[PDB]
Order: sequence, then structure tokens, then C-alpha cells
Amino acid sequence: MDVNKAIRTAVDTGKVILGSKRTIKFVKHGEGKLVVLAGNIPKDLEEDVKYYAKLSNIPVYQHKITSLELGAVCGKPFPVAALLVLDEGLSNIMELVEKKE
Amino acid sequence: MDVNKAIRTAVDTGKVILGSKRTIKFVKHGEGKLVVLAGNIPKDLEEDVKYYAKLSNIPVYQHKITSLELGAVCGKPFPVAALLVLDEGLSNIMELVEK
Repeated sequence: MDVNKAIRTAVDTGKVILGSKRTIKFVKHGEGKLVVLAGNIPKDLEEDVKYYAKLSNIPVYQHKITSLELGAVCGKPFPVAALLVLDEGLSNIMELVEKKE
Repeated sequence: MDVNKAIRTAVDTGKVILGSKRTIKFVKHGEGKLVVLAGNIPKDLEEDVKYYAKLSNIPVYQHKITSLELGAVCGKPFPVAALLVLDEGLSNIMELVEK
């Protein structure tokens, strides 16, 4: 609930890249502050994003909700298997993730 | 190479359940000898399979090829994200997996 609120806030007040393909592309280029993955993200994409994120020291938060659920959290009617926060805006998502438990 | 040949042999000469949903169903009921997962299997399904497989001591081999590729290895035109060997038939898949 807290994380989902933080994600929506980042999307509406900051800058968030939506989609697994786009997320990987941005992270590969070293851009981004935080990666959030849906619980049903394809394993290969999951490993790709974690590999590139690791290379640029970008944290990755593994969510439990589905890609369609994550899309809805972002206020979208389409699935989002992964997203990348470029700018957290007024969100506290960065801090929430830091003590993720 | 060898693994793919072994998988096709099991499908053709033995009994293999195709599909992530069916695989989980069978393993959840304690049936099966070996699970093979495609490289792009959804993470949640992957975790579910490994959880139930673990409960009935059923080995799980994580493949690198995609679901559509695995389907083709099985001689099918459709994607197969996971499969369950009920009977290896004439295949040596069990031995190969032991690695």
C-alpha cells in the first residue's frame, strides 16, 4: 500500500519510464534512480535488468503485484512489467525502498 | 544440444506434460520426475513451480531457451514455459540433468 502510493506519486509528480524494454534501455545507458519489477516479469528480462542496474549501481525493488496490477498502480490500463524512476518527484519511494522489508 | 535432444526423446518416447499451469498442477499433486523451465518463464510461475517441486523432491532444470524455443524442441508450434517429465521413456534426460 505504501509502496504503491509512492509509485503513483512518482509517476504523477516526477518522471517514470514504463515498460521492461524501455527500462532496460535506460539502465543500459546508465540512467535512472530506481527500478521496480512486477512479480510476473519474465525471468530473462528480470535478469537482464538486474545485471545492467548492478553495473550502474541502480537499486532494484522486486514487487509482488502482477504487471497488470503495477500498470493500474501507475494509473494505466496496460501492463507494466518493469518501470524506472528517473525523477522521484514528490515521492518518498527511494526512502521506502531503502528499508524494504 | 544434448539436453534438447533428450527433451524431444522424452516427449516422443515417454510422457511429458506441457505447460506451466499443468506442470504446477501435477507437481502440486506430487507427480513427476523432472521439471524443465524455459528462460522467459514468468517469475511468479517459476517460484511456484520450484516451491511445489521442492515439496515432493522433484528436480528442476532451468533452461536458457525461450518458451517458443522450448515448444519447438518438443515438436510443437506453441510456447511451452514449463514441462514435466512423467516418464522419461528412452531419454537420458534424467542423467543429463544430474549434470
